[PDB]
Amino acid sequence: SMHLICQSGDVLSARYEIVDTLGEGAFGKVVECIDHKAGGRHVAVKIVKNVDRYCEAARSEIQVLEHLNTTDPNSTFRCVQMLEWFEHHGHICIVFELLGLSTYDFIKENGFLPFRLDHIRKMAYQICKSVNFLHSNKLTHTDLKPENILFVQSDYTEAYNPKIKRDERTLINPDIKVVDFGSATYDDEHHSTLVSTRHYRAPEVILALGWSQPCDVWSIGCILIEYYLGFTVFPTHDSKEHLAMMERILGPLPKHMIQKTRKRKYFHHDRLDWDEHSSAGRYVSRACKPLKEFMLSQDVEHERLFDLIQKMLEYDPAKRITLREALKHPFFDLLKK
Ligand SMILES: CC(C)Oc1cccc(-c2coc3ccc(-c4cnn(C)c4)nc23)c1
Repeated sequence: SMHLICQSGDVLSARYEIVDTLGEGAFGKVVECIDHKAGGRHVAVKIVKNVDRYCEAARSEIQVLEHLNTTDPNSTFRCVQMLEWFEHHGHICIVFELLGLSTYDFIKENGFLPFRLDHIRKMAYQICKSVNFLHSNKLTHTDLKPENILFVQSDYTEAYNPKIKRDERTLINPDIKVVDFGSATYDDEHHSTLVSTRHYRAPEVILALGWSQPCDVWSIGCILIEYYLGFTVFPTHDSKEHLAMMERILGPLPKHMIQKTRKRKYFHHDRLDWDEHSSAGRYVSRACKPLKEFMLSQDVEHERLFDLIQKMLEYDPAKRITLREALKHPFFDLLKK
């Protein structure tokens, strides 16, 4: 179905001419287009699959962005600007300001190399500021990950790095925006305990204990570690394995959370029911280690990032650092000069 209406040269809604595909996902496609009714201005158009769950999510995203873009019309808090929406051969299409690559895509195109620490500090500060603005207006995003953080401009300079015997790209401007508001949920709406595909998922979500704003803080911690290492610390698609990986990196889960969960399959007595000496178990031991052993330097700026990450990755959501507190953390002192 979609392949028939998203090709270079096709014209959407009698005005948007498709140039090329920027990226794909489970939801559909994002394409760059020329807007022939706004003087040729280039824009990004998200074309949503004609499938009920994604159509519903798209309708929800439209409502959320209307509210956020009117509350913050100059994008002071760095939520992407929605320009319009329309329907095209049974597909919902949402038009946005054109941004650069996602942070994930940049990492991938640079050979899975990490961002350097001064860029991480700026990006982290903007992400915390943006999502805190959501938290101040009774929203939780629920789906934060590097694919959903995008550079305003993704241009780079390029040089041979003698230390690693490989060519390396350096972002010119690290400014970002947050996208994808199709899972975003208000305090006063129903919170599905069930949630779909992701490894930025908080332990209270996996154990079905209820969730709200703190689950976003957990996700942001996972993102910051990825930016620092160039790869995910939870490379898994199985819930039980994921919990085993958490235990190895952060220590054992709090007893009171193990006691409250109705997900009894994961536990024997009050311990994670995980065979350490299986095929999968030996892989977890070999790929994961305590958090601080991932540090690449002992320099104080690195220690500061790791202290903030540790507090974001607190198991109990009632004890987890909030984003208001995280914006005052010493890791960010260097930005207030
Ligand atoms: C798969 C997707 C991230 O691929 C790219 C890859 C490169 C650029 C863009 C991109 C450029 O300007 C944009 C404005 C909005 C969005 C958007 C809105 N919702 N979602 C899920 C993305 N995406 C862009 C997207």
